Amino acid sequence: AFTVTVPKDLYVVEYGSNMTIECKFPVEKQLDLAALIVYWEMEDKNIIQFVHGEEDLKVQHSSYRQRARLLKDQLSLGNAALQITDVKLQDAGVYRCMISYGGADYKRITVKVNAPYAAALEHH
Amino acid sequence: AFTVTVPKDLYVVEYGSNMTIECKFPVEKQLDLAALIVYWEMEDKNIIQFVHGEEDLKVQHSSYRQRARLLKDQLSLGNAALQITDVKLQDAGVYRCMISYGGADYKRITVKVNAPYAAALEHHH
Amino acid sequence: AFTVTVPKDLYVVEYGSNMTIECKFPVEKQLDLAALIVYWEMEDKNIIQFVHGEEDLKVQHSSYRQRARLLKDQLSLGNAALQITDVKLQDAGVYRCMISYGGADYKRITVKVNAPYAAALEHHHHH
Amino acid sequence: AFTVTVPKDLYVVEYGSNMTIECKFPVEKQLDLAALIVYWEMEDKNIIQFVHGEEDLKVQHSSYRQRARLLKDQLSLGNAALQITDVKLQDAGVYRCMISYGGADYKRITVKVNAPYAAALEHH
Ligand SMILES: COc1cc(OCc2cccc(-c3ccccc3)c2C)cc(OC)c1CNCCNC(C)=O
Ligand SMILES: COc1cc(OCc2cccc(-c3ccccc3)c2C)cc(OC)c1CNCCNC(C)=O
Repeated sequence: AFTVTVPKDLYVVEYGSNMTIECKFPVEKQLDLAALIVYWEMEDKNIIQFVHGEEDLKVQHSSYRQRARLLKDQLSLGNAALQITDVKLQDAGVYRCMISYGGADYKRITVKVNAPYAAALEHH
Repeated sequence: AFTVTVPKDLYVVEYGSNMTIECKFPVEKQLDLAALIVYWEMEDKNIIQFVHGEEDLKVQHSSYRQRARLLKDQLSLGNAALQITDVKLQDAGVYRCMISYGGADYKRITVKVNAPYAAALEHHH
Repeated sequence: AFTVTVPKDLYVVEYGSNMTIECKFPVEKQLDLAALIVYWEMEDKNIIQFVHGEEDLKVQHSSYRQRARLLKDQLSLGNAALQITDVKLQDAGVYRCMISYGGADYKRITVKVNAPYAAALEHHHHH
Repeated sequence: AFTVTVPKDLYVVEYGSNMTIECKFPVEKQLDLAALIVYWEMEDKNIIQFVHGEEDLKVQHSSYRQRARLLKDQLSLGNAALQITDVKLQDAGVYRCMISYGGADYKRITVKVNAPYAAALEHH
């Protein structure tokens, strides 16, 4: 049936850098945006809400405003790519991509953030 | 849009008894089973996967073998009801019902388990 | 060797009741209160700091001020007993009794709180 | 009014490096050895049990075989430092320096371990 795959299970990112975490899902022919729903979260906090082809920033959690985006152009190749800028220590943890596309599945990804001491002190 | 609702997001449960935790979803006219997908999990342990009209016990966690049931009758009422038999202390925690039915959503339900000393001491290892 | 000991390391208590958690330490002759130090703590919130007979009220968490006390009567019997009145769901978790009395040791104790749905609903939404 | 004190609350150390976590206490006049118990632990695990001038390594936890040692000549200066060799990701977490010396206190130290991708991938 329908399966979301994560080739990369684990991301190790430096404080302040960028990360793009990815989930694959089968697109047989052209992509039908009307039947596609892509939800991204970490630890119950909403990051991405993609329905009928568009982002909805209504329940996007405070700490991800203007740092996170779904790369709409990857969707046609069957890649839900969540791009996050200016990574913080609070971004470490488990993420989840939930995809509904004539079928539905989700996977998790684990993010680890390395940081020097000054950033680590402020987050303590 | 498509909203999953939970009438109770907190259940309090006596050890060893049975519980049914519920998630409601919109059913327009008559349920189309072909278009319905339901996952029930707790803390990343899969309990139920329901696809194409049947229960998938594929990545089910072993502590839910023969204890966890989805009431199929209630799906046609728009009610994804998870029944868990003989509740144990390890059943305490956060549950997720994930529902795809032309649209998609999920809700969390917290289950608290009360137990007397004898059960609690055995769970203590 | 100085061995702090615990008769129950597991307590199961109902919401709203009172609990007394016991820690025992050897007292061979008469109690020398000047050499006794008792700390009671719950997941790094300090509940009692008892030094040389004086209960330190500098660092008692707001959560336990008004509800926790050390039973001074049992000290010369070799018992450092923490009493918590009107148990709340917040009280559940691992406690430590740390004792310095010519030597030093500590023990952990796990506390589980049962509560009716009504108390559980209050804590779930408003704690 | 004996008080244990730590120069720094937080350590950020690299995987595979060596770490000394420092901890201090009242010793104005010197230097009765026999009134001294030093106990180092990490999240319930015993690392260091110092009494009467020697470590007793019967309670020492298995993950600290050959890697944890107290450096005993600086206690005279009021310094009880725990040395950890070949820092592993397992070593991240909250440490406790417990000292009884005519009085008793203890202080917490948090350790965070940065590691490259290839090190993080095992575990995961
Ligand atoms: C937690 O708030 C969510 C979560 C969403 O996950 C959707 C999702 C996507 C892909 C797949 C799945 C899914 C996976 C496995 C089984 C069943 C379903 C889901 C579960 C989608 C969401 O809005 C589209 C919202 C937010 N709104 C909640 C109610 N209002 C609306 C407009 O809806
Ligand atoms: C948990 O095994 C410990 C823990 C120890 O903490 C020592 C310590 C050091 C300095 C201070 C303190 C302390 C701090 C604040 C207030 C009161 C006391 C402690 C508490 C010291 C220990 O041996 C010196 C041992 C081993 N005890 C052997 C008995 N074994 C059993 C099973 O029964």
